[PDB]
Amino acid sequence: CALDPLSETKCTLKSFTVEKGIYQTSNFRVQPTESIVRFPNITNLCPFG
Amino acid sequence: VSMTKTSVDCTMYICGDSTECSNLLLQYGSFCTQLNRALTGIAVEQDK
Ligand SMILES: *[C@@H]1O[C@H](CO)[C@@H](O)[C@H](O)[C@H]1NC(C)=O
Repeated sequence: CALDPLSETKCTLKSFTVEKGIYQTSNFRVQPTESIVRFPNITNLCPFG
Repeated sequence: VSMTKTSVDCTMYICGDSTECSNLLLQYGSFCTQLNRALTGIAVEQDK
């Protein structure tokens, strides 16, 4: 199934001779590259100074 | 003459990025397959 797009089409159609047309096999998804966390400047500093 | 040529992905709708939800849904059978088939038929029907 995962060898090539035609093979995925064959698996989806459950056949060995796919006819001329357009077939939807899978869904494309973009996995997030990284995670970023942002917070405002902290003002509740301990009175060390 | 025609309505919005829409299509819905069953797996992504039912379950988000979580995989365990996908595995658990996989045991419900071919609900999602026939569900997508119905919408694809509707879309081709709109074009027709
Ligand atoms: C007050 O203490 C802080 C923390 O040690 C220091 O950075 C700061 O320079 C001090 N204030 C003055 C006027 O030196």
